Amino acid sequence: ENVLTQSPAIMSTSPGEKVTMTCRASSSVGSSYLHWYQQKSGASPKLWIYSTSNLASGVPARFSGSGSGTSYSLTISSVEAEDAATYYCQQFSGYPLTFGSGTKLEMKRADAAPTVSIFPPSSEQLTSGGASVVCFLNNFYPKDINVKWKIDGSERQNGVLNSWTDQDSKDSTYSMSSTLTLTKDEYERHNSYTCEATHKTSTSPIVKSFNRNE
Amino acid sequence: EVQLVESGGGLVKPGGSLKLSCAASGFTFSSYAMSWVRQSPEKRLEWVAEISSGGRYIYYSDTVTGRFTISRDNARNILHLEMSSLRSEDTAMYYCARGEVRQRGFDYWGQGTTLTVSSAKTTAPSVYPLAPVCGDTTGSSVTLGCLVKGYFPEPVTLTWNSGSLSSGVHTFPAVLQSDLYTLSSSVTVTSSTWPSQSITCNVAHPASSTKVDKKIEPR
Amino acid sequence: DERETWSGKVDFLLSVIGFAVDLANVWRFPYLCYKNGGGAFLVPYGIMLAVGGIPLFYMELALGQHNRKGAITCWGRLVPLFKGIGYAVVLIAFYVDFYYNVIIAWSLRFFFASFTNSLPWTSCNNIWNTPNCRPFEGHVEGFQSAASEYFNRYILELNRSEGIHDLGAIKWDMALCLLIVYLICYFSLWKGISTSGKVVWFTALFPYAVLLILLIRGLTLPGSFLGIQYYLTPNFSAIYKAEVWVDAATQVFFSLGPGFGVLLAYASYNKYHNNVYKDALLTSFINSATSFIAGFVIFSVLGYMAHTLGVRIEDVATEGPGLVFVVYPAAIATMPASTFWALIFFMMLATLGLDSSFGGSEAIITALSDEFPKIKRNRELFVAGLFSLYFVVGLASCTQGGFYFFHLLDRYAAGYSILVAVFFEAIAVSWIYGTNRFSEDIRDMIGFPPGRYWQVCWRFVAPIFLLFITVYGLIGYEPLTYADYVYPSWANALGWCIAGSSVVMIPAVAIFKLLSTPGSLRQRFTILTTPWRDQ
Ligand SMILES: CC(C)CCC[C@@H](C)[C@H]1CC[C@H]2[C@@H]3CC=C4C[C@@H](OC(=O)CCC(=O)O)CC[C@]4(C)[C@H]3CC[C@]12C
Ligand SMILES: CC(C)CCC[C@@H](C)[C@H]1CC[C@H]2[C@@H]3CC=C4C[C@@H](O)CC[C@]4(C)[C@H]3CC[C@]12C
Ligand SMILES: OC[C@H]1O[C@H](O[C@H]2[C@H](O)[C@@H](O)[C@@H](O)O[C@@H]2CO)[C@H](O)[C@@H](O)[C@@H]1O
Ligand SMILES: OC[C@H]1O[C@H](O[C@H]2[C@H](O)[C@@H](O)[C@@H](O)O[C@@H]2CO)[C@H](O)[C@@H](O)[C@@H]1O
Ligand SMILES: *[C@@H]1O[C@H](CO)[C@@H](O)[C@H](O)[C@H]1NC(C)=O
Ligand SMILES: NCCc1ccc(O)c(O)c1
Ligand SMILES: [Cl-]
Ligand code: NA
Ligand code: NA
Ligand code: NA
Repeated sequence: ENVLTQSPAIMSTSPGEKVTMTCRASSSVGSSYLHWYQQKSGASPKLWIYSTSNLASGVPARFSGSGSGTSYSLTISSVEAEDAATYYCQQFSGYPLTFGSGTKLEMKRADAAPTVSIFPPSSEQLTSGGASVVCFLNNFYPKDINVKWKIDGSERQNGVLNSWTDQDSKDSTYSMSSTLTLTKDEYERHNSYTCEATHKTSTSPIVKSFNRNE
Repeated sequence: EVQLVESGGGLVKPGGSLKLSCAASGFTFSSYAMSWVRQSPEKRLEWVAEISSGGRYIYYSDTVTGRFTISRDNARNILHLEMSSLRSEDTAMYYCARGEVRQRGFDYWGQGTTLTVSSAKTTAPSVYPLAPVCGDTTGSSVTLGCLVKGYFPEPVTLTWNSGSLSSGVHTFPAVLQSDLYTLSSSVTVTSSTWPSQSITCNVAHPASSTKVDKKIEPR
Repeated sequence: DERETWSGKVDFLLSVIGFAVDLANVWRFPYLCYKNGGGAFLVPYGIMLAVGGIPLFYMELALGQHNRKGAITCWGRLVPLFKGIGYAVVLIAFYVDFYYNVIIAWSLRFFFASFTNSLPWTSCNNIWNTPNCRPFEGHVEGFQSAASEYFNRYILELNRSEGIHDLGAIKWDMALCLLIVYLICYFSLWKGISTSGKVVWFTALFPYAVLLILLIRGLTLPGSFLGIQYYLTPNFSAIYKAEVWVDAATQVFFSLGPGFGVLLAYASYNKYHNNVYKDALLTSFINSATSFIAGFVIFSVLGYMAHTLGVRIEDVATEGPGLVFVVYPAAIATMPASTFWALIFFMMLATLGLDSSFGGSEAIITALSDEFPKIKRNRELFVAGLFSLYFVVGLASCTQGGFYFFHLLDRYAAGYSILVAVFFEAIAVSWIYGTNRFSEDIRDMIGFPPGRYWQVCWRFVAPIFLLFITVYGLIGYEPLTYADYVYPSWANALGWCIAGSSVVMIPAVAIFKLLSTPGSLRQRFTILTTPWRDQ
């Protein structure tokens, strides 16, 4: 198969800036058979550029594409946040047909510290035999964030589930959920519970805790 | 105008087999070669098979070749993919894509249909309300949450107050840990609206025929 | 299995350009412009080229490439009922090889005759001349130009034949000439497209070098502008006439050469996925462009004659062999460095005709090789045998009455044979096979389906275009005559066998195969209408 590699994998951009993504095929591809697809989060692909330079129907003129042989690129002259999506390239030159590895275009924004909420196990789950403590870190930039759990003063590592949301289409922010589950027995056997966020914003981590008594 | 609708698909035991259909409309379906392109949960686009206008020419990827069979009904305007001896790696959303001119690529795609291949067994979620701690009761905004735990397969459906409040809501994508999905959602309203007005988590897991509403109270 | 393919892409093109660019390009097209509306003729010519001509040309190339087999097999695998079509087409190509190569022979004959300080056809005082000879063309039939008598009373010796019944002695200078032709064809088509595909480089490209020199030589001549004036001067009055639309349609059809299985055969050596559609358009255009250019080469010289040589234009502006072997060499001999213009002119003629002859012969060799592996296994034998058969019968064409033979074949080899043969080709492909199937085949090769334009031309326009040619040409029918000689009733009927012998293959093969397969009538139709690749 003709393997198409794209770069970068992920890139951030401020609106109005110029973005460029590249596509490299392991074997040459005729410029008539190279195409580009834009897939928005949670939706299906859309044909974007075809025959290397040609804009599909509905595509704004701020997009263009070029290349030949083994190297092609898609270019957005002046970006819009509307443009944050993942871009795939494809070759129809030979079978089996192949799509490139994709390029995730994300929007750049000003840094933001997360707003951290903590929740203890519920009435209903405790009677179920499980106990899981949950921590929300909401609306922060940039994407990278690091959560640390502590029961008493000790750090707990194993037993955690972390989820990150897609970048918001409104404030261009990120949020993350962290869920520490224990046994009701382990849960009732310890003191207090703490969830602390480490983020580029603060030097010191943002903390949230509760005691089981109160 | 042109609409493509995939159907079929759901949970299947490894080694099993299943049959997807794509309902075409809005164009002469007989005039256009179609393909099946799939996207894994890791978001990789992979082409699967192509079938001609009159379905006299058929191409497969090496990965699915000999297990999958693509077919076409030009009378009823349907597209078919018959899969057999399925493997876990065949798990993906399956897209019905139309393109005829190779030089133009795939000019219309369907909404897709999801195929999950696991020996794992269906189970219903336990939905738990998330009520904040007592004190300090600030403010000016408060944040509630709803924890959907240990379910399978995807998808689920979470809304707050049956879709009334869409803002302040972050619904995190589900994460699979040991044959079970866990999902959560957070919602942030102003402290004046809660708990003055009722807030309830609405979850739906059709696979298990689960429908659950959880009112959040400050227990 | 897996057949050989062209050594390189240009080998194919030059083979197709070579086959299509022919003596008709020179002696018929410019005359048709002159005859109908000058430059305006290009309007009906161009329309006929767009709707009728190229779609057929495109069709044959696509089929030849996609079914990857020669004419007999290809139509066998397409619509088995109509496999006769493959036979017909290959048969027509067969008959033509008999009389056509004598044109190249005449060309070589004038070339050998062209080494000299004084060209033999200039004057009126030679032993072969008659007292009625005059130096240049006139409009009175009893009195012939010095160049006309050279060709007639010396080269041909046609004056010694009382008709087709009297053939007379074999001219061994022509017999020798005709041989050299088939020798050249032999070691060209010998080993197949490997060598053949190379040889066309000279024979396809040479004429353009010689057209270039003569285009300059002709335009630098006094009166040359008067010529271009006669060639291209617009009169759109002509465009209103049915005769003009028939002449345009007809020239276009016979120029692009569908119906010999040559385009079919040549394309069968193409790589499956190469873009044939690009090839058909590039090849088409180079063909008509050549005719247009050629017109200037002729009428510039034609004008020079009407100016300095004192001849009426209508007398020297003519079609067919007369233009090339009589009228043009007449002008050449009057100009400085005549011997050089003569040699390159005649070489151009020979090399114009050889590519064509090649392709026609290949349509046969290929078509039979794919049907009969015994043939495929030994090529050198088969073509040695075939050309030997061609040579022997072709001696009839080298007798003193040989022209009468040549003219007879020329009319009946395929005039109407090829017209119906293509008519079934189109009807079979478009309706019995189906266009949607053909289109689907092409999309698989090129990557995209033919536009609805071509589909309408293949399904409707072409067939109408085809019988437009035949009908308006049928109503104008007249018994075969050449120059005050009226061919006997029997010779006329002898021709109609030659004409009908190919075309009957269509209903004859249909009849035989329809009665060689079991089941009901309905279910044995479906057996013979189901294509090879579907099974
Ligand atoms: C007259 C000599 C000196 C120059 C050559 C003249 C022709 C080669 C020109 C005159 C009219 C032209 C045609 C005018 C209309 C078209 C339709 C066109 O169709 C398309 O636009 C392609 C897309 C599709 O229809 O599928 C293809 C070329 C064609 C046949 C042209 C082919 C070239 C043509 C025959
Ligand atoms: C006024 C007259 C003399 C103009 C002559 C034009 C000549 C030079 C033109 C006419 C046909 C042309 C050829 C047509 C076919 C091809 C195929 C292409 O893949 C390579 C170039 C090549 C080989 C062209 C070379 C140039 C060519 C030979
Ligand atoms: O060479 C003598 C004289 O006659 C020539 O005869 C022709 C003819 O083809 C054959 O007889 C053979 O001799 O080839 C010659 C080439 O034309 C020429 O016709 C003439 O020029 C020459 O003077
Ligand atoms: O054509 C070869 C032939 O040449 C002689 O006879 C000629 C004759 O001279 C020509 O003018 C023309 O009529 O063709 C004739 C054919 O016989 C020889 O006498 C003869 O042996 C030789 O074959
Ligand atoms: C002209 O020269 C050629 C040289 O090839 C010669 O054969 C010929 O006899 C010469 N002309 C005459 C009239 O002899
Ligand atoms: N215009 C000539 C086309 C042609 C077709 C078949 C032949 O065998 C041949 O010698 C020449
Ligand atoms: Cl022409
Ligand atoms: Na703690
Ligand atoms: Na021609
Ligand atoms: Na030729």
